[PDB]
Amino acid sequence: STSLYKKAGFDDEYTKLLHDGIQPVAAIDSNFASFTYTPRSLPEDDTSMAILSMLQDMNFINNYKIDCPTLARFCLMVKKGYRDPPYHNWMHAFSVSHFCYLLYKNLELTNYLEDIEIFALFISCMCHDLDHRGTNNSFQVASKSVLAALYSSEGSVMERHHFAQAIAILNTHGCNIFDHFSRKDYQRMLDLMRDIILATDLAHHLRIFKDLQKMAEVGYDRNNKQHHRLLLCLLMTSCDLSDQTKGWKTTRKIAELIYKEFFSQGDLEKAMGNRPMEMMDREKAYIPELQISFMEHIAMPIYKLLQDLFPKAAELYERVASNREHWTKVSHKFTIRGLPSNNSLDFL
Ligand SMILES: C[C@H](c1ccc(C(F)(F)F)cc1)n1c2c(c3cc(F)cc(S(C)(=O)=O)c31)CCC[C@H]2CC(=O)O
Ligand SMILES: [Mg+2]
Ligand SMILES: [Zn+2]
Repeated sequence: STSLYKKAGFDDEYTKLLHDGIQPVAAIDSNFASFTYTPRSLPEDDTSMAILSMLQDMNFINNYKIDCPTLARFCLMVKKGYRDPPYHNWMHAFSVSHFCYLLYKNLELTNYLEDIEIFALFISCMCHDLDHRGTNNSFQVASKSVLAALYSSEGSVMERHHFAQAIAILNTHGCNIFDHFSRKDYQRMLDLMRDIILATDLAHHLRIFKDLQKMAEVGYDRNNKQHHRLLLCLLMTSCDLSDQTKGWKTTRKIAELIYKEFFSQGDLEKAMGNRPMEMMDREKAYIPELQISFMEHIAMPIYKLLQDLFPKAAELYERVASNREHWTKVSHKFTIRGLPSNNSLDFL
């Protein structure tokens, strides 16, 4: 079935990073630190090297005295910790991480948050969807999975699992990048990573929205600890939906990947004798309308809030609005429900 997604495992890629894993960012691409860069254009084999390059460029390898081969092992473990569903794979975590690096390079993050908080945001970006199965939180509960048994009573099933997988990698032999960290700082990292990963659940975003709005309405406070907590949540959700800030071709390809993933879950729910949500039912979903709704209600407010706090982020919101206008303009060519027989949106 289209719902079966494999895990890589349980030396040549490590030695390659040990050879020339730290390359100056400009050698990767002259456009690498721009909001016009598309990290999905980077070959998958060069992504682990780009992670190190961004960490070095932000100076986190020297500021935190991170042992380079420990970081090389950790990155490869994070990469290996992703399965291969159409959307929630390593290439998604890599692109989300790159956008966190873009926010640091283009917005003045050091003038809003502590070095430790931005470093936590980046690491959380790499880990935020670890071991994702191509299915959502409702599916875990309905399929009565081990993950639902462990976490449903606490809420955010997948997000708690993703954080647990990040902790397991850290507690693996030679992957603890924070090994030399002090007891209070090591725990600070674990606590930041937990809140940041939990902020990737839509349910959470929907609950903190009024508070995000009020923070932007009043104005950011560099001395207010709660303001640092709320900013990190908005920044995490902006990294997670960052493919919408790119060109039309990226939003069109990401729609193709997410609906292939959503539709496979729906087919699995139908085989289980359950009725899927409309967006997960290939016989009911009309992708342009679903995209417009997702962009109006979820993506556009997140970037509108980011524009209110960071003036330099205005271009991001306008690209998201433009992509939304593009889906309305294209809806006349897309006259069918679901995806075409070949799973491609290239015809648009
Ligand atoms: C997983 C993703 C998402 C959305 C918001 C947040 C955030 F930032 F708000 F926190 C995180 C993650 N997602 C979801 C939808 C959705 C629609 C789309 F058209 C595109 C995406 S995409 C391309 O970004 O995968 C969608 C609808 C229901 C919620 C969610 C799926 C689910 O988890 O049940
Ligand atoms: Mg997620
Ligand atoms: Zn994600």
